[PDB]
Amino acid sequence: MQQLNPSEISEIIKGRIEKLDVASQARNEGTIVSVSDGIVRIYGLADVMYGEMIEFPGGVYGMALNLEQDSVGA
Amino acid sequence: NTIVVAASASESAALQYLAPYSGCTMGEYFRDRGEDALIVYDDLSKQAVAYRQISLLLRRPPGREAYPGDVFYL
Amino acid sequence: LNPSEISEIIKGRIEKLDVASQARNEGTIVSVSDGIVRIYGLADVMYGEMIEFPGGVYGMALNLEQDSVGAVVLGEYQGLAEGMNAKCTGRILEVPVGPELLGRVVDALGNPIDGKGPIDAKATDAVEKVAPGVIWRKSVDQPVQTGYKSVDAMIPVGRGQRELIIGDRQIGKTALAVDAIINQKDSGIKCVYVAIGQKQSTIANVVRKLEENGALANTIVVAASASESAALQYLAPYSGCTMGEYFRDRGEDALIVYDDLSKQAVAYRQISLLLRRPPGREAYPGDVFYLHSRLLERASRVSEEYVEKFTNGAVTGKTGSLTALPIIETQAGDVSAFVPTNVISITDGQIFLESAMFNSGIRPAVNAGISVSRVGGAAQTKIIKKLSGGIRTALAQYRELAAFAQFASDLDEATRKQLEHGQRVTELMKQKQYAPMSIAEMSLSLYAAERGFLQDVEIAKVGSFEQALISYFQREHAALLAKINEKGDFNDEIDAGIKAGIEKFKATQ
Amino acid sequence: AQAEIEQELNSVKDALRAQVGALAVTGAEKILGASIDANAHEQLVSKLAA
Amino acid sequence: AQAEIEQELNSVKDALRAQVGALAVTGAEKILGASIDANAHEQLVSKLAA
Amino acid sequence: SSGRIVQIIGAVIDVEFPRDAVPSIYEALKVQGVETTLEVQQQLGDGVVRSIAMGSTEGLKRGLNVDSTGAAISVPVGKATLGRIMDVLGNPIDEAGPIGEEERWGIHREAPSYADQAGGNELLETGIKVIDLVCPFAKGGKVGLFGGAGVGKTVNMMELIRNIAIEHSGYSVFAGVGERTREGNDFYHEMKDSNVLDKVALVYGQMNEPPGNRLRVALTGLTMAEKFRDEGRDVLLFIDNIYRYTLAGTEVSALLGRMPSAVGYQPTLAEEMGVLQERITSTKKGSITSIQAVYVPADDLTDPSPATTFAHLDATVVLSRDIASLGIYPAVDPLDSTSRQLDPLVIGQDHYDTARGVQYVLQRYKELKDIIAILGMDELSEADKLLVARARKIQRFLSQPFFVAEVFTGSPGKYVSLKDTIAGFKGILNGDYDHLPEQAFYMVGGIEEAVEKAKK
Amino acid sequence: SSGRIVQIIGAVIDVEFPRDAVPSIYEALKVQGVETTLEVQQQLGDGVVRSIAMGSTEGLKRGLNVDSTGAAISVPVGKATLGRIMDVLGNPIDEAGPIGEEERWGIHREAPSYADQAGGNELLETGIKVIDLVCPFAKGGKVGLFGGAGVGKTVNMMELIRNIAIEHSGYSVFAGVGERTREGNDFYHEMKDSNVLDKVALVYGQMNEPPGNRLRVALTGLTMAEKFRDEGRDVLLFIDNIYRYTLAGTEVSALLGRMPSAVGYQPTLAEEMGVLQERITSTKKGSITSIQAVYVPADDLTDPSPATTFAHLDATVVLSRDIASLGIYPAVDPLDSTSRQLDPLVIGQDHYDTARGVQYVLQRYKELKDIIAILGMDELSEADKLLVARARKIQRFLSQPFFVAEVFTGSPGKYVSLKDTIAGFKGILNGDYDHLPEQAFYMVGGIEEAVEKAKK
Amino acid sequence: AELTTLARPYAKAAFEYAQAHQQLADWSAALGVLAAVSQDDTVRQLLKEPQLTSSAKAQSLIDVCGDKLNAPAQNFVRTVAENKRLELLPTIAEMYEQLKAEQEKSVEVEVTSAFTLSKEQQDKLAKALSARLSREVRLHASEDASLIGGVIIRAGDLVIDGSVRGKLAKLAEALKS
Ligand SMILES: Nc1ncnc2c1ncn2[C@@H]1O[C@H](COP(=O)(O)OP(=O)(O)OP(=O)(O)O)[C@@H](O)[C@H]1O
Ligand SMILES: Nc1ncnc2c1ncn2[C@@H]1O[C@H](COP(=O)(O)OP(=O)(O)O)[C@@H](O)[C@H]1O
Ligand SMILES: Nc1ncnc2c1ncn2[C@@H]1O[C@H](COP(=O)(O)OP(=O)(O)O)[C@@H](O)[C@H]1O
Ligand SMILES: [Mg+2]
Repeated sequence: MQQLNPSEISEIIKGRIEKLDVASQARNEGTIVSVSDGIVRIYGLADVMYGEMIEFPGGVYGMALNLEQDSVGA
Repeated sequence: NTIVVAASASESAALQYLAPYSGCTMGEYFRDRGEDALIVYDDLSKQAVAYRQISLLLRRPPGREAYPGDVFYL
Repeated sequence: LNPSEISEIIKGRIEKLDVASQARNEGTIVSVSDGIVRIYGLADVMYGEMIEFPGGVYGMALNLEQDSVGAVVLGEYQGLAEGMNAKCTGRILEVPVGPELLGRVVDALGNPIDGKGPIDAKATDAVEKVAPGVIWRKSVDQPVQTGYKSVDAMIPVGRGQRELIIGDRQIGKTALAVDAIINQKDSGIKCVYVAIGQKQSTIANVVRKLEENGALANTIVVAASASESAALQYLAPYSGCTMGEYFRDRGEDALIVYDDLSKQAVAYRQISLLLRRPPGREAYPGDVFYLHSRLLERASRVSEEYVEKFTNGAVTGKTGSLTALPIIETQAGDVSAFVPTNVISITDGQIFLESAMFNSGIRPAVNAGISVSRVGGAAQTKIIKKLSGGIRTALAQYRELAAFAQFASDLDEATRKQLEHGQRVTELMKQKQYAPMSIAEMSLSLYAAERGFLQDVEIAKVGSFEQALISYFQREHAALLAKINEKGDFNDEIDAGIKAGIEKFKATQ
Repeated sequence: AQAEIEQELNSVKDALRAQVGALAVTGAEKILGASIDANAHEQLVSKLAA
Repeated sequence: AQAEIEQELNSVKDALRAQVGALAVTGAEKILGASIDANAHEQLVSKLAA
Repeated sequence: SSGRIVQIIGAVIDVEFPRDAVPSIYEALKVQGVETTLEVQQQLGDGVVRSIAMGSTEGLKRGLNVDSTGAAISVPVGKATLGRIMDVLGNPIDEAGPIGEEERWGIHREAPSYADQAGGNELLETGIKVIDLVCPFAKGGKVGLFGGAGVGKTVNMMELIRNIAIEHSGYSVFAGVGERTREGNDFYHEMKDSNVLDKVALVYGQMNEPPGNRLRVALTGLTMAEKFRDEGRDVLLFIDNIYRYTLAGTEVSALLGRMPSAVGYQPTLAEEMGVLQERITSTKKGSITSIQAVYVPADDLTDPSPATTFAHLDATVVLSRDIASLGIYPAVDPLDSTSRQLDPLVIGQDHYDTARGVQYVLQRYKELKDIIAILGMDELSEADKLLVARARKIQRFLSQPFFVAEVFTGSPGKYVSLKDTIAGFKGILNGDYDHLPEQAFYMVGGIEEAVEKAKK
Repeated sequence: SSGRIVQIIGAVIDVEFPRDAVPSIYEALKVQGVETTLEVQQQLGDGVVRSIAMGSTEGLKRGLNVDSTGAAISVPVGKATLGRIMDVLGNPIDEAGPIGEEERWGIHREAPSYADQAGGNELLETGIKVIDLVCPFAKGGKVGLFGGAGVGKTVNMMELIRNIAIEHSGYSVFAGVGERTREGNDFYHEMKDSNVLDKVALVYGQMNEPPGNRLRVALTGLTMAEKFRDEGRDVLLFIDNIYRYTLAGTEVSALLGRMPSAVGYQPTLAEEMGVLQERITSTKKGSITSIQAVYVPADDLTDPSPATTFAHLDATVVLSRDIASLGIYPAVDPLDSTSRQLDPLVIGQDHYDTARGVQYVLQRYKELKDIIAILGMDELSEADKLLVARARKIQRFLSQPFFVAEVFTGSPGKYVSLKDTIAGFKGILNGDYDHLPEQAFYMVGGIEEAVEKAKK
Repeated sequence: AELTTLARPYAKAAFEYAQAHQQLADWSAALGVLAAVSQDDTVRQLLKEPQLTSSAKAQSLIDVCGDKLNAPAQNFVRTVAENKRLELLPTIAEMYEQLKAEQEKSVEVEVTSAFTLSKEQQDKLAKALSARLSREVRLHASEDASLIGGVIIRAGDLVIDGSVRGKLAKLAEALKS
């Protein structure tokens, strides 16, 4: 049994119970799922390119480096 | 007076791993019938390298120099 | 011999037994592999708690995960199986403590293995504890006599010091530590001997030698042989330390020997690799320094305020102490290895035993060039402290000139006299096993060499001269030896008394 | 001393057979605070048959 | 030698107290004679004890 | 709103909080009944945070309630901390009652900016011949004492504390990080008996302590030194062992779910050093002069921890087991030791040429080691024989009896000025002492004492 | 109840059982309709157990039924095992029919307890002069045997097997750990031709067998030796190569996926050696003494395998190629061989002085031989020339005719008591036999026989 | 990983939605039927075929349940199938009941006795357990002739043993010492 992927969170799962539609969130936006050691894992952000700049609340900027199937590691 | 068994560098690692056993089997034909035979394995190190490749691709646990636990048994 | 009114004690057991029901917190074994067990349930289990399994087996909780508990088995794990019951005990890992352990041989959990019946200990204490802080300690200034001329003169040990014994295999490491325990039988210091990874036959021979020399009644023996579970080998030092701390906290003095801390490190590496923890240098765990440093920090001298606070005022105006003699084995004499270097960074000095000296017939084998005591100079007794200053330098002059003995008959007067004195001090420092010397006996040997009374004695007779001189003072000057043995004091009257006796000895015996 | 206890062991091993019944009955009335009246009637067969 | 003789005796006394005497755990046979009336008393006792 | 403990593995604890009340990184948490303090390190998602305990975890269980304090670990600062002993959390541990602080500061802070950096090369005399010669120190700079086990890092640091306190009138901070508890007691009573204690702030997190304490105690001591620096003072910061801060990170890294790097070290090794080391610096407001002992694992100077530390220091003093085995103390290696202050524009051409001349002779003697071991000195050229004799005198003249080491030998300590240091080595290099025996230079304070010792 | 094979990966087989019928660790399992036996190594949960096959897994398939035997691998024990060859499972591998055992014992058990230790240290008299004098064996001890090939290793084992059986009423067991089939066959015929086969039980774990077979053969031979010990006897256990036991553990540990230790050895290296070696001891009923051949990887005595093995050895016998060239048998080196019982407190002052006396003369002769070879015999003094004469007599008196070597030596075999051995060497050292020629001491049982041989 | 560690997010999401919309009863029936259906031997085999896409596995399971799944519960099955976790359904239902039981302040208790216990005795035990657990207890009585008398209670990891079998073991442990 694979370990729990980064997007298998109660809030992400509950959001899909109410609406399965992916387009209900703009492909230009996402939400922080985890913050560890300078690495942030995001759920969403479907139109992101490798190396593209991410704007976080507060003036902080990040960069996409791991465009995975369910999350984006920045 | 010689049987030549070949498993070249471009052949599948399975054939390179099996070639010594095939040649040994052809040599044993004479031993079991009351005759004498001589066999040359030009590189037992290359047979071990082929078996290590198969073992790592099959995800078997590695040991010293990345060889599998049964390399002595081989 | 066997009255029926004694075997009737069963009625007393039945009268004292309480059959009332009690709530237990439980779980079930899920998997079993190489001494590690996974358990489902046990919601009230604490980190470090003892877990109870059928057949009297115990485990220790080390992984409290959200959905399961990971435990290390404290003994033979092959009898455990999936579906067996596991119960919380409500107790952190503990062992029995007190004077009732003196003269007994026990396993790492405190169970008796000598066959002499149960242990009637009235108290227990936690195996894992943090050592007392900076303000609660006191400087080391009381001596611990090992009974060896070379060690007590050049590498003095004080009450509350940690002194490492280090060297290659089969060169007297055990002999030096066991002889130090034997010499404490009349000193008031209680002893603990912890055998980690040793052969059962070796442990049995050490216990036989402790009773043949009258030291067993003053010693607690903790054993974790070469075939016992790695969990018990890793835990044995902390059990022995806890039994030794019982005396320290109550304003008394104790001595502990860890027969092989390098075997404890090998046992901890096994558990860590079986738990798949990432290894470092020489494949040891990242916390291998914390393993020994946490153990050796407990050996200390605690102040009167600590003893008064700990005993709730029952013991007043007395300091308490725990002295430690850890042992380390080095491969091919290499002191630069990872585990030896870690323990040198923890202890207050070390005694290095040299393989070349041991094979050359110098059995004590103490390498004076590198051996040193960081806090023993303040602890050494007045007589030995004043006479030992010239011993250390004389051996240095010998090490620098020893190879020249084949041509030294053709050298300058100064170098010839320095070499001739170094040879006599080297010969004098030899001593047999199980033959400890008192302060007065060591003082005669040191005085004869420091004051030049050996210059006209040939090397082949320095040992004969020493045994004859000590025997002579024992009959002609018994009152002077009795005076020196009280507290090792050295006044003008004692100095005059010793030279008068040695001069009469040289002139008549 | 080993020979002295061998002799005695045999005597006392037979003496103990008279006590196991009272020990077992004390155990039965310890488990539950009742039936001490009923146990006295079955005791005669039970002591031996246990 | 005298301490070793006392250790032998106490090992025999304990082995007798463990082999024989402890045989009284056969008090289960006495207890096997219990019925529904006694069970009700044990359920009340258990209930009073949570 | 409080959270609950969901997992416990060694020093690392996972706590679950409501999605709208998750604590920030570095925030301090407290277990309700036990009062154990935890520092948040990572946000795992779904309301769970991973933290390190600032104390023993024995006896803790799953399901215990945890309160968040709303801020990072904060410690007392200023004049109230002088002459007192504190733990990692800032509690008094000297039994002398509560601390009277006017304010508390969080232990996590950003390093001073590029524009705040102070430039300076003012020479600091140590009174130690080898240090004043080949690796001179500067006021407001950083010094590292590199060495294996038992070679002398503490004895040398205690002699430097004794000698630098002669010309320094300001405050001092001593941080005991992962070292012997006995050494802390010895130093405390020595300063208390000498009446020097009221000028020093003491912070201790020794070997007996859990991983969380040994990982943050260096920040607590540094936070006190930063208050004095920012008040416009000149302060001395001594660190008992900087390697222990790195090792505590290695002990906990696997539990934090990180992949191991070379030789099992944490992947964040260089960043963990940089975040600490950049704060230990002098600024336009005030200065921090710092001396740090650096442990070397298994005597290997190429090990990732010592190797990453060299780049953070102004002066590097390397101690050697080979030199210590010959009975030469302080045991500094003159070929491996170095300082940025060894510049003609800072120390002048006379000192610079003398230090260069000493290194040239010692390097040439080192190259002859194998030839001398197999064939002896007699097969060398007349020029090599003269150089070997001077190299042997230079090695012995670098030795010095220390005041703190008087207990180990009874020999009185010696203080040597830079003037006397340069004059002695220059005379030996020029051949003014070619007639003296090499044993005359061993354990002599000044060149005059070598001349007197040669007459015996 | 039976289980089913659920997974097969080389020699590792996973079997699924009903939740209430899961087999115990080390329990032996039988595959239905095939002769394959499996040993349970780990319990994975959900009723699944991981096991190692005791033979080839070729032709096995998922879903085959597996039966639990209720106990560990059980082997035949007692007199019925003498003169027969068996595999790891105790099956006869010779064509001599079924073994007539009356009892079977499981191969796994705890070592004798602290209270079972025999106590006093007693010597095992081998009847061989060089061994009994220079490297005495203690009852219940472990002896390391070193040397090359073609130096008399088999002949020494056959002589020890003869002497324990005929002179001490004991028995022998041979455990062929990683045995070569050609050499195993040759050894069986050499023992039959030497009439020693009926005095020893043979267990072979051949090189072509899976890792589990090679690992367990030592325990099978040891279990057979434990039965003979409990009959009130002194037993000899021969282990063909203790290094191959260590390697079989490394192979099995790698198959089971355990994380490797330093130098790639299994993490359980010291514990696996301890479990084997701690059963070989002297108990209150009888004793098992063991002779083990030792291989040193890359000639490195500090390698984990030799270093872990040496902690358990009580004596070391070194066979020499040079001594065999001189026609001296057995070819044992009196200067390289060692013994922990060669101590005056263990063997007494008379035996110790005699043994040390022989070693001193032989050591000094080794040095004088180099002087004679480089400068000539005329450089030596009359005292040195007398010492050379005594050294030659001592060196020849160490030689001995063996009952199993009568084919090679022609002369009848001799058993020499320890009393006769000490008296003979003491007399030669004291010069009591200086009038006899050196050739009189070659191939003679005792000093008396040398006096009689000198008249011919 | 433990099946419980993987089913926790899904069980928690289904419980929060069911609670927020007052559908706690409906989801207990939906999850229960999905759990039972996913374990039948033809469905157990269909949910392991290599040619079916995640959407076809979800649709097949939705068509079998039919009317026993509201629109939200169908979105949940499609989510569990898309994330490749349809083997967790029995554990998701089990964990959903634990969250629901603690929300309703109820506890499930297992009881074993030597002989059948009457309703008066069951209520007498339930009363005491409810008082210490401060929850609405639901007893599940059962028979076990292994005990020679008394009862054994178990509520989660709490175990209260009042059986004479346990008392006979304590007596043995106290005499074997
Ligand atoms: N002072 C001594 N005089 C004579 N012999 C000694 C002396 N000290 C030790 N020995 C002898 O040295 C040998 C080895 O000693 P010991 O067993 O203590 O060494 P060790 O290093 O502890 O061995 P090990 O590594 O096996 O534990 C023994 O024969 C012992 O009797
Ligand atoms: N001048 C000196 N004389 C004697 N010993 C010295 C001298 N300098 C250093 N040492 C040695 O230094 C050691 C202490 O330093 P070290 O162990 O490196 O420091 P730390 O206490 O930080 O571990 C002691 O063994 C001490 O004997
Ligand atoms: N006692 C002996 N007397 C004479 N020759 C011997 C003796 N011991 C060994 N040899 C010679 O050494 C040869 C090889 O001995 P062996 O025990 O088989 O050594 P290995 O097994 O190492 O090959 C024998 O065949 C014999 O020729
Ligand atoms: Mg030892």
